[PDB]
Amino acid sequence: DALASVDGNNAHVEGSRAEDGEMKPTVIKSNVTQILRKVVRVSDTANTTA
Amino acid sequence: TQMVLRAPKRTELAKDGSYEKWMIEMEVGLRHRNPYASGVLFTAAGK
Amino acid sequence: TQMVLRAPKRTELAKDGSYEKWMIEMEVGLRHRNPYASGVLFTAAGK
Repeated sequence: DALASVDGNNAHVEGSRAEDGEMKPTVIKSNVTQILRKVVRVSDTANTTA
Repeated sequence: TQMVLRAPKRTELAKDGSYEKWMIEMEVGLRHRNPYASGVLFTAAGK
Repeated sequence: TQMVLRAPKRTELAKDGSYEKWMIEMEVGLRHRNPYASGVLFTAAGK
């Protein structure tokens, strides 16, 4: 979210209405994941020796 | 000595497929002490 | 009656990658004594 271009002129009289003010909603930003894998093989016959 | 390296073991089976096939693996070797201790005797026909 | 040979069983087969395959099997057969005992009435259309 952000602000609506703030200004330095906020000087109101002593007692008045609201003028409905002003607001700004949020913004959504999405991302997708990624899948990366590594594979390997080994023969179990390499254990008898040292 | 009946040298043994890997005892019979199985891999990761049961991927809910065409499994239920088993196997028996064995890694074995032979060794002799002091070759000039035992003896072999062949069969002879002529000369 | 109902003859059963292999009860419903859950099993996982040989996994490959990230499949994680599963399946259920059931071996069943149906019986009927005195074939001429029970009865069947099919339908038909009039006009």
